[PDB]
Amino acid sequence: GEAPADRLKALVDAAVQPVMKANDIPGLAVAISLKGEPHYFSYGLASKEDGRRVTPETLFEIGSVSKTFTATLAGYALTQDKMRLDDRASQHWPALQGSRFDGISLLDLATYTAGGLPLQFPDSVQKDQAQIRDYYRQWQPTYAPGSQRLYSNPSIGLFGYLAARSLGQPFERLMEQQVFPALGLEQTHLDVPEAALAQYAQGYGKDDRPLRVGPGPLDAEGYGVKTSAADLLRFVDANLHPERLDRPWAQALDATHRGYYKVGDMTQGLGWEAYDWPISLKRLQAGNSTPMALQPHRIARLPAPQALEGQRLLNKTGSTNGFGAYVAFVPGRDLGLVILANRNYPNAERVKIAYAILSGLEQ
Ligand SMILES: *[B@@]([O])(O[C][C][O])C1=[C]C(O[C])=[C][C]=[C]1
Ligand SMILES: [Cl-]
Repeated sequence: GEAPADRLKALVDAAVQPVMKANDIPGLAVAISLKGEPHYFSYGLASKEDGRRVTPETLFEIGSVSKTFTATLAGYALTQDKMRLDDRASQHWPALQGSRFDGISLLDLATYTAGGLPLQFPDSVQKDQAQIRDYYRQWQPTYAPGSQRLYSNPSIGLFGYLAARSLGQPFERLMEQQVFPALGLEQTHLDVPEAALAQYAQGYGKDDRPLRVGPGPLDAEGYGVKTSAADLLRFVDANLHPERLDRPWAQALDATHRGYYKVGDMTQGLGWEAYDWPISLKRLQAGNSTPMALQPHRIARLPAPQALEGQRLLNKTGSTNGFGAYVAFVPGRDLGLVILANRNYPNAERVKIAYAILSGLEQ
């Protein structure tokens, strides 16, 4: 019958439409993987000025959702024995020898517990090898490595950069030439080709100023991916079924499904952040709140790494000045969701859309 497709469209419309109006979002793409089949719902405008509509092939900036791609490359380096999570960071970059990175592990970098590396590189550090080198050489922890989580682009960005060094090639090259092709992603870019630029949505900020992300230190590792809802759902489907990939890449994906510690309701993996499922909307919003991004939290370390599978929701938010992304999946239900928008609108609102869709699918 037409009832299932009508019901899914009604459910997704009902979740999305009020949140778009309420947050003045110009364009938004949803992709859902349900019972092994993809479903796409596209809303509004990729560019207000030329009237280009959002489609499942429109490219959006996904911001820190990029960290899950970075984690997958590190997973590859790890499961290929080029590095280990307990290595000291300075083992992989001689410039860091003699610095405080002699006493910081790769796991600490990956999971934001190196001792207070900040949210962003300071404005004084430009996209320049020498400036980045000098920044890390001089940095000193605020508190003991392994004790407090402070969400940090320099932290996980260094993790990704060191993973690339361990493999003997630049990060960006490894992503384009190995990771994206291994995952079957042809609409996923760190540097959008000229021929694909017509697909790149405009981002919108205050007063609807146009905003596309500019160069920054370790931008590729931290926040550099542009992709379509269709490709990001393919990445979600790879996460739901790593066994469908060639074994080295299956192992790399599996490495991102391991939890190391908890903060509140959240279990931290490499890239992915996990919750028990079901959990309340308010709790999932709280785990994705501004204090979780901006404030340090003492960790509760697990006795051994924990498999992030079964009745769990794995997620990641991502933001740039002009864009707001959210991805969530439930391994034990073969369910995945992607929500990409061209405004940076509050995380709580992204989670509201997702939760309405997931709730509705449960009924
Ligand atoms: B990232 O998007 O995380 C925020 C949403 O959870 C992020 C992006 C940065 O620059 C664009 C810097 C830090 C984190
Ligand atoms: Cl940064």
